[PDB]
Amino acid sequence: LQGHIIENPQACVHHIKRRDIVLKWELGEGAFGKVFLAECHNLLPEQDKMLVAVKALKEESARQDFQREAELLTMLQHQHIVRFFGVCTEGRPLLMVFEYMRHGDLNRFLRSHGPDAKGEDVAPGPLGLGQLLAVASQVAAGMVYLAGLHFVHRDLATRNCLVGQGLVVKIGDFGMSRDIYSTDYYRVGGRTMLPIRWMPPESILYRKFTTESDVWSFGVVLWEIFTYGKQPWYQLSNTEAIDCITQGRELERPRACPPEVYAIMRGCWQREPQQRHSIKDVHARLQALAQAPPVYLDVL
Ligand SMILES: O=C(Cn1c(-c2cccs2)cc2ccccc21)NCc1ccccn1
Repeated sequence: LQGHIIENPQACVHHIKRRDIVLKWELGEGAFGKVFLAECHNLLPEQDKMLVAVKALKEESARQDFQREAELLTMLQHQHIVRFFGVCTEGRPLLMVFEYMRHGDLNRFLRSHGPDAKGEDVAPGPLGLGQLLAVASQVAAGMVYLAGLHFVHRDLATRNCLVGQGLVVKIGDFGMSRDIYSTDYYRVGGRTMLPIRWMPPESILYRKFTTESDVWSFGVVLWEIFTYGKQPWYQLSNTEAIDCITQGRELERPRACPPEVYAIMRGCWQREPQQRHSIKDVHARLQALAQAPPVYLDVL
């Protein structure tokens, strides 16, 4: 499905004993399975006992797909990709073990730290310019890594990023986005749900997905960040958003967004995929601004 790692045409899979996993409570549930918070014993040398997110898959094709999923997730090792620890194949259900990200999905985190909201890692009130850039740079670093391994995401959006302790941001999700954020998808035939608001015209019109369609989605992610998690084209219905995107309309500059950052967004939104800036360049630009001294960021 769109955004699933198995859509990539790209064993060393680590196994965990069922006894080493102790389920605490459910974190969520979707069409593909349930996600629990659990304690995992003897996983990391110093740890002894550590918190993890455990995806219990619903279930053949399912067992075959599971193995291909774990192989692909095992290939990923980067500071800005949600860590995959391994599987549990003893008994049912089959389990996938991941690191636990304390602050939840990036969309929820932006909204809870934005002007429309009701203090350990973040100051009171809306996130500052420097925090917004740090968040953007980290998502970009994750996208640089995936592009380097020739992976295509297809569902890049803040809902599909997680936030951990110390404001660490990583790309990853436990396959519940269509269930938690159903309004972020356009349902085509009772089953297929498309994240049209994050998609470029070649993906909507021609159903083509590449590193360049992901860079367009990154531009939309940049916009979500600088709007504090607001839905792109929120004022438009699903058909009206398809019309705007195909007609070549671009999202307005967010109020918290400096001109320099908006130029980075527009670079991701070139009609011709070939003309879009590389993620490597997008990352270098955002990282530079993120680590800029307060004197420089204050005038931006
Ligand atoms: O596989 C993913 C997302 N995903 C990840 C990760 C998921 C966790 C940690 S990293 C890496 C990756 C690399 C290329 C493309 C997608 C990728 N999500 C699960 C899903 C999506 C849709 C429907 C059902 N299940």
